[PDB]
This record gives sequence, C-alpha cells and structure tokens, in this order.
Amino acid sequence: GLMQFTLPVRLCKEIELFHFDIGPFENMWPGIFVYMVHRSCGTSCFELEKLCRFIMSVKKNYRRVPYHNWKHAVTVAHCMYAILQNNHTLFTDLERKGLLIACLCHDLDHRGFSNSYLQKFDHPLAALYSTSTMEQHHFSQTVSILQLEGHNIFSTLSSSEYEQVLEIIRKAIIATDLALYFGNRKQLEEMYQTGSLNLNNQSHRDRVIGLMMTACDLCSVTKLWPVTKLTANDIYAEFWAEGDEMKKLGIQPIPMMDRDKKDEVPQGQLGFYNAVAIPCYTTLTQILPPTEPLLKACRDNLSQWEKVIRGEE
Ligand SMILES: CN(C)C(=O)c1cnn(C)c1C(=O)Nc1ccn2cc(-c3cccc(F)c3)nc2n1
Ligand SMILES: [Mg+2]
Ligand SMILES: [Zn+2]
Repeated sequence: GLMQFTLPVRLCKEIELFHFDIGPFENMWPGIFVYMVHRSCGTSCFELEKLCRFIMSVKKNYRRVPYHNWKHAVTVAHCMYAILQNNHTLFTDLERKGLLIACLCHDLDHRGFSNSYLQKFDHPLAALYSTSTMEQHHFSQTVSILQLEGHNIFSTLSSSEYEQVLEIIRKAIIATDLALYFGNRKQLEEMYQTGSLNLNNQSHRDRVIGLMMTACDLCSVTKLWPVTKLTANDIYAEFWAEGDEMKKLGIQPIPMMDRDKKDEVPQGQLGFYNAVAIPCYTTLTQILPPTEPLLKACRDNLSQWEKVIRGEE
C-alpha cells in the first residue's frame, strides 16, 4: 500500500525519455518494470506480491538467446511506458493495465528463429498456428503464466473486464508479427489522410495500438547511436544463426541471415530504415504527436548508417 519503488536520480529522470537504455544490471529490470506500472497505471492496478511473482515467471520463460531475451521484453515495455506517459488522457484504464503486460510477454519462449524458419523446419508450432506462428505461441505462454497459482494479477477485474484486457493483450501481441505491420500502417495512413480515423471506433483503436506495438518492438532504432549499433550486433547474431540453420536444411538464406554477406549490413539497415522504421514512426507521430522524439531518433540513426557507408565510421 505505502510501498513505492524509487530509482536512483539518473534513472528516475532518464526513464521518462524515449531513448532510455535499461542498463546491464539484470537484477534492476523487475524494479524498473514495477516503477513503470506504478506511474503508468497506479499503485492499486496490481497486488505487488502477485505482480512480482508474475514478472519472475515471465523472466524464467524467456530464453538465453542473443536478442529475443528478457532485456528485449523490458526494453519494449519501457518504450510503451514512454508512449503512455506522453499521451496521458488518450488511453483507458484497461489499456494502461494490458499494454505494459503485453509488452513484457510479447516474445515469451522465443527461440531466436523467424516464423519462416519454423515453417521451413516443419516445427510442430507451425502446424498448430499457420500464421503469426511465434506470436500465437507468445500469447499462449502469457495465458499459461496468468493461470499459475498466485499469478492472476487481473483477479480483481470483472469477468467481462478480464475478457477485454486479455483481448487487448492478444491483439497487441499478434500485432508484433511484422508481416502484419505493412498493411496495418497503410490503412492507418489512408484513415489519417482522409480524416476517417476515429479513436471512439474500437477497430481503429486496435490499429493504433498495433502500430504502438511495432514502434515499441523496433525501438532499438530510436536509441542513441552507440546503443543502436551494439543492439544491431545481437540482432544479426540471431539472423546469422538462423541462416546457418537454413543452410543445414539445404536452403540458401536471405542476405540479412547470411553471415557470408556481413559486409553489406550497413546498406541493409539503410533499406530497413527506409522501408519499415521511418514509415512506422512517421505514421505514429501523425496519430500521436508527442511520440515525435522516436521519429527524430530514428532519422538520427538513419544518418549514422549513411555515415558508416561513406567510410566516415
Ligand atoms: C534494427 N532492427 C530492428 C532490425 O534490423 C530488425 C528487427 N527485427 N527485424 C525483423 C528487423 C529487420 O527486418 N531488419 C532487417 C531487414 C532487412 N534487412 C536486409 C539486410 C541485409 C541485406 C543485405 C545484406 C545484409 F548483410 C543485410 N539487413 C536487414 N535487416
Ligand atoms: Mg516477436
Ligand atoms: Zn519483440
């Protein structure tokens, strides 16, 4: 009740900024998350003991992979916290409850492999879930952990509020399938440009929450350049391991997954910023103007990748 989390001064100030890095002290990440829920949602949103038990079982269900790990979960949750805190009045009580949880859970039990690799390998998950294979798994793992004894952080919601928050979580997690982002952003672009975008329309809110999820999930590209550049190393460590696994199935991998083509990374990121990242943060800033610092940081990083290509670093 009277028990607040507090962070050291530098973290207390910098955690409010979009470009905050959660740091290398793994043991501080649970407290950072609880801090964010308490300011985002309230000290009454969750029972502390259940929330702490939930966080620790979520952590145990992330694997020791280079990029899709517990540090990514907490990093994606912080980007959502910064969006929510910069857009105080736009979101419901249930949305603030659901979205930080959705971000912490969004890659539960990730193995470091794409949906395509699972399908090419003929993994059992690819027979259970024919599209958004890993994302349906992540939602399945979230419900599993919510059903463990002492882990129902939503216990005080009515039946219909509980059903609504699990549906916010399910859609938010499915929306992190990047295959779905291209069409979602295009529809949001048309709706904003023709002035049909309506935040009282639930299917429009679902789209805007979806785009928030892509924006949070890709948030490596919105950090300060030394963070962006070092995170890219972990991202490619996974891509290249998947490429090795493609070659063991007798399949030439795409260039981004082939370690033999490491020298073209700079030109690859450049393509990714122009095709995905810039469009994403551009359309998010049109809908939610106070997210502009994500777009500005993305543009700063694109210019750094252009500098790498020119041999200026
Ligand atoms: C930074 N960030 C978030 C990510 O990179 C990120 C996070 N998840 N996903 C899925 C991505 C993603 O799609 N990134 C990409 C996309 C296309 N690419 C093409 C190349 C490439 C091409 C030729 C040679 C070469 F070496 C690399 N590199 C790429 N990286
Ligand atoms: Mg994912
Ligand atoms: Zn993710």
